[PDB]
Amino acid sequence: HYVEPKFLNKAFEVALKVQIIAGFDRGLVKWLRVHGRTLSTVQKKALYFVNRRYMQTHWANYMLWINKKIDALGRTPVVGDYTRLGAEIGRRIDMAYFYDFLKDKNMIPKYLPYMEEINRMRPADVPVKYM
Repeated sequence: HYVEPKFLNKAFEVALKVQIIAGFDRGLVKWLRVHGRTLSTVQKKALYFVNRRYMQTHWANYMLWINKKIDALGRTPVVGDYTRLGAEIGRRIDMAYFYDFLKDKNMIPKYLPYMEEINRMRPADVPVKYM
């Protein structure tokens, strides 16, 4: 039986998703220490979902950047290279600027069943589609 190759080794994909969501969530905890008392429980959960959805809709873009960086290492890539690239994305995107917008423009998403399903997943299992 033939094996379909993955477009990115699963250990590498996991290293990336874990670091990007941990970085996005860290910035959200810092913002919620200021604003958490003015938001309901389901609004707070919807903002953790926004983090996961932001990674999913920008995944093809991040892969363009990641591959440019990996194709340039001049040695074979190890999972630590993806852990370091993923931590860089997770740190650099200043998501608090987007949380301020959603709160101030009253656009936090209404919390829906699908959002809770995404939120309950391990960062490692959040589904991404390739480009």
